[PDB]
Amino acid sequence: PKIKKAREGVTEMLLENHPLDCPVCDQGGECDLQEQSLRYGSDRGKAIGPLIKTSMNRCIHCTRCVRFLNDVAGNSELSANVIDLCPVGALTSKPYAFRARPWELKRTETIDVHDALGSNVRVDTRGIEVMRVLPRLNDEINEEWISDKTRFACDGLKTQRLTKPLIRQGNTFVDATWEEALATIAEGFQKVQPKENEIKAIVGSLTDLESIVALKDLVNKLGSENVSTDGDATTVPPAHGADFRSNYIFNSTIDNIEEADQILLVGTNPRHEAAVLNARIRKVWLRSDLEVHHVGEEFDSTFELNHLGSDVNALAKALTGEVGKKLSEASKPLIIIGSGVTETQDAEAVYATVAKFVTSNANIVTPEWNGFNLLHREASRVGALDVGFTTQSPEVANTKAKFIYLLGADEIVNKDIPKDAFVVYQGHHGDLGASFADVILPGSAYTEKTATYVNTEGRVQSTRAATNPPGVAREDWMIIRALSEYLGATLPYDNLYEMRSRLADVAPHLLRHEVVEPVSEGIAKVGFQSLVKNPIENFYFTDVISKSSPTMAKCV
Amino acid sequence: TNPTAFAQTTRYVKDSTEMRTLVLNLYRRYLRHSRGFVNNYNLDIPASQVRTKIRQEFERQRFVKDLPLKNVLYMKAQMEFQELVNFWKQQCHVMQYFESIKGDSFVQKFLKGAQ
Amino acid sequence: KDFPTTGYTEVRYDAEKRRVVYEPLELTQAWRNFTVGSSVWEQVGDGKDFTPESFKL
Amino acid sequence: TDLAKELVSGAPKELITERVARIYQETETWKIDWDILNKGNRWENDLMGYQSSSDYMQGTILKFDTREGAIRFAKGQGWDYYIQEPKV
Amino acid sequence: SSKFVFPKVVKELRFFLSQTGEASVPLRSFLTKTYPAIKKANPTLPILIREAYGIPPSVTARLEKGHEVKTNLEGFSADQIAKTLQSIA
Amino acid sequence: STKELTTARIKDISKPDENNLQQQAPNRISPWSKSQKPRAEAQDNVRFAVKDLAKQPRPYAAIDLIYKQPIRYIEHDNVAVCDGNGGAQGHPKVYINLDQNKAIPCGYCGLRFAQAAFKEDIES
Ligand code: SF4
Ligand code: SF4
Ligand SMILES: [K+]
Ligand SMILES: [Zn+2]
Repeated sequence: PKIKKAREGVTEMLLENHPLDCPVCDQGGECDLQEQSLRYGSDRGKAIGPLIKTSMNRCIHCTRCVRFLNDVAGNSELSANVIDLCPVGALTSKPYAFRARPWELKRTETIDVHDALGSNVRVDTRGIEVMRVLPRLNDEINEEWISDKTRFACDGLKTQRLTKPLIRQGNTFVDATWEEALATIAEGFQKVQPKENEIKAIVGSLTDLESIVALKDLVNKLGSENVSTDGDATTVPPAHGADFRSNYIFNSTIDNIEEADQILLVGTNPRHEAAVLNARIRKVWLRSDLEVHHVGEEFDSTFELNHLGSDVNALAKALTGEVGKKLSEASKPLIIIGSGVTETQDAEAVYATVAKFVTSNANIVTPEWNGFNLLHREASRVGALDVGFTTQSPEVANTKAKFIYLLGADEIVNKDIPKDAFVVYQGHHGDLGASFADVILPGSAYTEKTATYVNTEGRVQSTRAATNPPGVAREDWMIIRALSEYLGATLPYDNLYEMRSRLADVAPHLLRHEVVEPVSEGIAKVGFQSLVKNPIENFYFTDVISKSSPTMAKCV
Repeated sequence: TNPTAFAQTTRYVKDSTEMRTLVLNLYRRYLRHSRGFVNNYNLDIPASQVRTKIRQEFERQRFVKDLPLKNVLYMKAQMEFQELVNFWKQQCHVMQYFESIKGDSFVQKFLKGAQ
Repeated sequence: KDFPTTGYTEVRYDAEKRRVVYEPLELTQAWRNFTVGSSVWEQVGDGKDFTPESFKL
Repeated sequence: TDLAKELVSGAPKELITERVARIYQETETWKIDWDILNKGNRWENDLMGYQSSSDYMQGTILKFDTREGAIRFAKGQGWDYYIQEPKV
Repeated sequence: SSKFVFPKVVKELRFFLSQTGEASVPLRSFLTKTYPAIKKANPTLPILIREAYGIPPSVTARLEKGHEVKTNLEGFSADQIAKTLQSIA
Repeated sequence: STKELTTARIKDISKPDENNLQQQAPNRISPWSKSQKPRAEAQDNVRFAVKDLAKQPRPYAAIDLIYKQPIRYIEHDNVAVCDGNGGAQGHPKVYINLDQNKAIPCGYCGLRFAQAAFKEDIES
């Protein structure tokens, strides 16, 4: 009819100066110019970064590369989202350029592990190699946005990988079988004969929860309790404590941020600590009457703050002055504590000061709202706390342990590892934590395993396997049970379901996939009764995969 | 058109008891041809061995319950009888039919690669 | 539809057995699946009716 | 649903037990595919770099129409499965 | 007090209950009020609370050498819960 | 010398030899792609034991036959048109904007272009 000419008009106009670059387009097989110049149209007729392969020759304009920048992201931690927004191949990804075609890539739906958000992503693989990671829509967490760290650390899994067991003979690791590796640990285990507190276990940021739970059973049957993550919590028991869920979870969850009034930043840099949520605050900060006050080390943000200072004593006058008066006035006030609090010297002062303001008012904690939340940055801390994988005595943390078994742990420079101790590292990369090792057991990349992860909001999100582990690597926990038989501490778990069967005894929420079990208003207030410098140096050197990623070498 | 040797019409039996008697005669038919299967296919196993394997075949799946799935199992077993008695399967397939076939601990499977 | 296009087993010759034997499937090159980049949009609509008017309400 | 149809489909014994089928939704219909093998799903051939495989269900996808229709099929064949609810 | 400070065998305490419903009414009450008594006196005994949607009340503690004995607390009163937890050791 | 043969480079420090059967190509030693397997490594296989290396296919490397070709120049215009330089049996026609001040290669042929003014500047 007459209407169809409109499609035949706009289609003709767009394909006027357009380059004939379809064979050489990076995303030539999925641009919404071809697929929309076929169904509706007729038939006849500078650079911005080491991340985005700009070619405005292929633009159709619409300034979506412009409208997004001044709205969501605003030297930008989120500028890579422009790649997924431009329909035509005007702005294509540089690292992925000229490597794959969409009709060949296999897609899997999984989650990020770089930060504690655990945003839903879609991974496009090719055989035994991951090509690109794209975000999959989820309004509850991310909603189409992932930081440049997540989507450009993919190639970090193609180098530095541990593919074989390694054994130290002198000062250089050698290629040794699994039979000897699982014995050299047990052989040297009884050479030094560690005592009850002479065995230590450190869990890394990327270590999954199945290994975290399954390691305790192996540790317990050998009688040890020097187990915790690779943080630097001055208080040996966690200041929030693993006792109650509400002590360390985003009781609001992500879907309860856009309806807030007052937000408190307890020593944090949300731009560098959670990019997805940082823009979420910026999106609200534009139209709403949002008020956010800065309490912590000074930094640079996409948005101004009601900045106060840099010291803890700045917060002393906050909850009692007009800074905290609006918190009382807020129908849905927000308190956020970053992962950089427990590391600080005054971590204990943080919880008592704030929870006194959460045990005072009643509008903060309603049957529909909880004003206190935590913002961790690792994907293994919350999993550790929901399973009680943390110590509860400074004396145990002071022991000069003779056998430290690392499980994904890297940030252990401030951890006093005795020189004479027996250090066994199990992981999937060669980095800081690997040098300290004596017998190395290769693990699995997060895309190569079915690992049940827990984000900073308490949501239990697992992964679906994408590729087989490289070389002769095995699953993370499967080594521990394999290691169990070599020490006389065999675990009764013989398949991945039984590992989830064990999780049933740990808690009921661990077996609810994509389902968040909250803390009830009648109990979370009891958990409140228990209580009564930016942690990150380099944005592009935070996790193991980023450090080994050739792409991030262009981000420095 | 003239149907071949050892043929039966494909009929949807609507009785529980009749199917019981049809099977029993069928099992005897296999045992009657025990000597032939050895001589026809030149099997290395003697006549008693074939009956032993046939019994292991018939004992294996005697506990089925669904009548609609009883006829299907009787129909296809008839084809197996008809194919074997008419000397249709090659020699190799019968030799490998009887030549098919305890697990291992988790450490054994972990080391080599499991599945 | 649930039967795989490559089948479950394939045969070869085993010299020790001196016969051609079935064996579980093994592919040196697996069947690449290119349906993933299929159409995400609509292709064809209702069309134009041609029903003779004698067969309508 | 109660029928042991696996004795008439002729499928190998491993499909009933050792394989897991995902019922997902890519935007109006549902699909079934089998999760990848632990090892031997894809190994690089040492001759020409071909993507070898021993999994015979890698290339199989069944296009369904309705969710309950897919679940009816999985129970009919005696298949272990799990269902992935799409995000709204 | 009395027997609140559990012996050295008790190394992990887990408290599981339903956020909603009526079945977990009593278990919430016992843990809500009596928590501070054991907590301060037993500094190194973890007090694990893991909530759920409608599951019956259930409390199981972990002994030495990685052993647990399953214990149920479905439908007890607000004071008989202490009695049931006394018998573990 | 066991160093450049297994590393990808823009050019070759040494002058290549046509008669060296360990090079990636007769006209280039180091491979021209990061993922490309060096020829010296590949020939160290079981199937090259008795097979003669002289007769194996060793086509000349592409990344050299282009850089020998002198850069084309455009006079008094800033749009370069290239369609294979062979008629209707070439690559699809592409227009090259000459605003940037260096040699911008063609999409398919790899031919490089310039302007009238920057002829002295680009050649530096
Ligand atoms: S954006 Fe689409 S239409 Fe334009 S050149 Fe690339 S593939 Fe062709
Ligand atoms: S987003 Fe793409 S199509 Fe829109 S103006 Fe930018 S380059 Fe052009
Ligand atoms: K694009
Ligand atoms: Zn050209």
